[PDB]
Amino acid sequence: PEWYKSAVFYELSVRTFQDGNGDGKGDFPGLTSRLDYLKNLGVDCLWLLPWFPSPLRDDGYDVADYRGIHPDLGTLDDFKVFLREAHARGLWVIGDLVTNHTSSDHPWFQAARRGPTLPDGSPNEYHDYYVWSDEGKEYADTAIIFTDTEVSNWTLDEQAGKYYWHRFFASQPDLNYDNPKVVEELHGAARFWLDLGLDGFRVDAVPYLIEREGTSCENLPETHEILKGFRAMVDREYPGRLLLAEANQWPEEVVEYFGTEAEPEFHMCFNFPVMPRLYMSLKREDTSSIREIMGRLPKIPSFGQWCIFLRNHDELTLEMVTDDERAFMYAAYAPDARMKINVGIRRRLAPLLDNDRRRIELLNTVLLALPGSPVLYYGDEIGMGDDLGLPDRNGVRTPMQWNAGTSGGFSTAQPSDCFFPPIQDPVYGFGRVNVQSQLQDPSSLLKWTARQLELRRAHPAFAHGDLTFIETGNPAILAFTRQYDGETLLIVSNFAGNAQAGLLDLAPFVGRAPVTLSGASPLPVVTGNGQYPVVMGKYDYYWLRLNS
Amino acid sequence: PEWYKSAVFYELSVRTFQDGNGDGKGDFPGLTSRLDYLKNLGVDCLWLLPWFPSPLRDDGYDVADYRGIHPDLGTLDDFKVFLREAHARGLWVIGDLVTNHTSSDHPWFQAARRGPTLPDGSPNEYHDYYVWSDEGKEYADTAIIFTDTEVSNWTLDEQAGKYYWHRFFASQPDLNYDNPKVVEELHGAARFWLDLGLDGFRVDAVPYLIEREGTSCENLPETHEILKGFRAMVDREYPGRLLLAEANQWPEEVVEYFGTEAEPEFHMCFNFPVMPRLYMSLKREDTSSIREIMGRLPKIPSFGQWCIFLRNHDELTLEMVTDDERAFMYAAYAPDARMKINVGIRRRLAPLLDNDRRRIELLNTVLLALPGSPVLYYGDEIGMGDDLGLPDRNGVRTPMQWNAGTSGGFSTAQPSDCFFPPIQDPVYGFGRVNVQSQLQDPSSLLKWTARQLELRRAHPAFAHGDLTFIETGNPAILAFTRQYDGETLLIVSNFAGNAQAGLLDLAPFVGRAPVTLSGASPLPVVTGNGQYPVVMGKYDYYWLRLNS
Ligand SMILES: [Ca+2]
Ligand SMILES: [Ca+2]
Ligand SMILES: [Mg+2]
Ligand SMILES: [Mg+2]
Repeated sequence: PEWYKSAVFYELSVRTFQDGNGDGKGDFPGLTSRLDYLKNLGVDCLWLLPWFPSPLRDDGYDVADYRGIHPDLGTLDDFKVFLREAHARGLWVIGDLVTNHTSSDHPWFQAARRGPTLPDGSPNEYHDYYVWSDEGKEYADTAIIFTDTEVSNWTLDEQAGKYYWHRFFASQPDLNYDNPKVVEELHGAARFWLDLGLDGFRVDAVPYLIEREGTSCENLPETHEILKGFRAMVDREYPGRLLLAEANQWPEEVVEYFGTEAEPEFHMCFNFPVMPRLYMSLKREDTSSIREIMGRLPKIPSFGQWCIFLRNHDELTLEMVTDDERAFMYAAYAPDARMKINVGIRRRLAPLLDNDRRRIELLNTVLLALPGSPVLYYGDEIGMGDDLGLPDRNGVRTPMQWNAGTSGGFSTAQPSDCFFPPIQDPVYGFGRVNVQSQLQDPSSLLKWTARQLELRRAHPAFAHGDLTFIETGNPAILAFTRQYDGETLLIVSNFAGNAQAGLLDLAPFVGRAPVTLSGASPLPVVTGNGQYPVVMGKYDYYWLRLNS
Repeated sequence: PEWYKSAVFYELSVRTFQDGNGDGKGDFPGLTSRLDYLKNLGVDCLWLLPWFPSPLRDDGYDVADYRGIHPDLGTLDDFKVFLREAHARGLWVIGDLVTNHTSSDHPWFQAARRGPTLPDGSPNEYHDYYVWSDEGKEYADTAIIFTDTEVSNWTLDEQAGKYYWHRFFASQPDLNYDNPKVVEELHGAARFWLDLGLDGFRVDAVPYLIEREGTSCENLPETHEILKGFRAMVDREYPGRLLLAEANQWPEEVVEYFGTEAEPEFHMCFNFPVMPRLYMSLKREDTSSIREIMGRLPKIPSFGQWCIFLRNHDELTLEMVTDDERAFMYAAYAPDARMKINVGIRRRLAPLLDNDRRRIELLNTVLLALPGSPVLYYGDEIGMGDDLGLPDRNGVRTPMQWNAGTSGGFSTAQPSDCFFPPIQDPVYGFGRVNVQSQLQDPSSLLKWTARQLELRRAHPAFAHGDLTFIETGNPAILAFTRQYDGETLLIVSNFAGNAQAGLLDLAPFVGRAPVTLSGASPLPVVTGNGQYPVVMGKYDYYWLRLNS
């Protein structure tokens, strides 16, 4: 198999992970000094949030130079040694390629806003890197994504006298991919980093590249074509490098970002459709919507692999659920108004689950056992909280909590001098929630997480096996099998907060002896009609091999 | 039913619970400010370690004045206000009457050590308050209790020129209960507190009062006759007040401390027999010893109620298990030789269980579901640790951890000026483990404990029902019923660290459906031969009711 299929991913922001020089901002030297923590946690590939020069109006997704390091984070040389030290430790690392827009401070946009022509009269080559309109009436049938900030996707640029298109913030003008030179510029941006040894890219906001009148301006055939070009380029020029897409769309649309066997697109896509049903199914003590949504995902190409996650640096997105589910999710997980932002909930894993260790463990085990390669959000392995007093999505991006010392060990500077303030509340503060205390706690969440990944690593069927749901006869209980090589895993999960009883339909398994992945504790052999009675306590998970 | 049968007890030491005035010693005004906390926790009866004047060589169990309060803890006025406030909240409170011995600083012993006649000529009537010997050869077939410190139960007083008897420290001379003046000195000491409104006494070291040649000096009929005289006096003079015996013995001797219907002794005896077997059954993943030791206990009288506990101010005693059981307990629970003391193990509950919250919950459910009245040791409801740097058994007696501020909120005095230092390690220190953050944490051990005690209070069968074990077919799984009034409870606990299957013998309940105590979710109806298949995950507990 290709490496990304057995990998575990870990998502972190250089700026909030480890400060290495005392200024209160994370940097690449600080990240390099913590590589062994990631190695020993059991992660294979680091996904770094954007590291580029940037006025940071959207925390680095507003790029002002695709081929440099933001000053906060150190230098291109610090980047280079970090890669050397990550590779030397058997760590793949991928960056975040922001294709759809730049910062308004980018050189290109600064030129482009001068207008169609320079003062001397000659044409302005950069004007058509962006999307311009005289009165901003095109593409009127389009969602606004950042509903709490942006009232329109067109903004009047004072100096050009014309409106420009932006799907995200006004300070993030969209790039015009009907211009072949723009396409070549981003081919070039990609080459610069993949030449430095970078192992591939998370590609940001891929459904929004091209816009056509008469359409949603989403998942257009033509934006797929550009993405095919990207893949073709790294297939010819950088074989083995990974392309990973963030496409938060309904299932029938997401799978298309894999392309076909004859025209490949992305190697991997984030499984956005499962992520909200997982939470919904917890509060509802009914798992049918997990199965229903998994059932709508068509098959994927031979190279394709799902990327499973629970949380990330963004809000918990409710863009791709129904009206009723969104309302349900809000009342269940956003009791307080400030927890909402842009059709979504800006909260961390542990607080969403009320810090209930048995729920955190339950969801993680489902994460680790569904088809695909999982990605952990930094700090969830120790149970970090959120700071909802911070604006936008910053509340889920506070510093890594490494110990109980100053600023949680993230920095020698004081907490009020750090880029985001380390969390210090009684429940989630670095006095209570920190890496060093979990390395000494025999039963910490950190040790549970590392051990559960190790369990996963010893059973290839979690990464490569097919998936078949099992009936169970109780909505609160989810059951499926993973089959790969000659091993059949059976995994059973109780989403109710009390004991539940089920009747698993193991008719194909009559004669097989279920045993326990941890210690091979025997269960009764499947007999008769193969309808198998199980009782489970609250939020239990049964990880079982079905011996033949 | 008498109040002590449905009460929840809470054991605390006034010196280490809450300092009210900043001097580093807990006191009665500070304890008074925490009564609301105990009330909300779900406790009914406070049991206070000895609060009397004393030089504290044995942390107060060496009493120098049976009718005062130790100046560290406040005044008698402060005590009276505390008692008044405790009763205003519906709490009962029992004290600790040390009957076997006194401090060698007690004025009785100071008079006595002068010898049998005074220098003014006249005889010294205090000389016969204690047990003297000319050479110390008597009662030689008697064990030493504090084997680590004492080499003999006799000691030479230089002033007296004779040896004197002591089951515990040389600083705790045994009182002579063949002297009738000693019996009445302790009746009056009991009377003094009962007159103040104290609801009862825990009686220290009841097995060791009377010594006799040619015996173990243990459980002697004469010491039983004295206890019938303590009970007779409380029955005639103070109806409804509680007598509670600390008697660590094998089951057939422990039940004698209840007395009989005709000749009552104690209302309650600590169930020292099961306590070691709960811990043995966890590491063995085999519960048969719980059932056997439970079966060796005869019916107790109508007024009697067992007192169930997990840990206490002392070591986990191994004095009444077999040699094989004791070697297993040491290997399992005292990896470090320094955790052993006096045929026991000096560690707190959470450390014993490797800070494993699933194991802590399991033992606490079993503790709340066996027959009796549970007593909780202060601090185990938040998961405190121990300090092996403290001598003797002081490591389990460190100050209560209320919040993350100065000395964990116990005191405004710095940690090093508190009577015992508050724990500050990374796993168990008050920055991590404290009451305030567990009140703010919706899924804390403190909230779980209070919720569990609320579920137990909702089902009187726990406090008053009979007990019947049932087969299960797997030693790892323990199951029993409690039946009282119309209600039958069914409790199933898995002591193994991975998932386990069983087959429950439920023949007497065919046609009845087990339903969940928490959230009325019903399990399948009991059918056929009533052999009922269950699966259970690691350390699961099933609190169930059996319908009609
Ligand atoms: Ca676009
Ligand atoms: Ca004695
Ligand atoms: Mg820095
Ligand atoms: Mg004080």
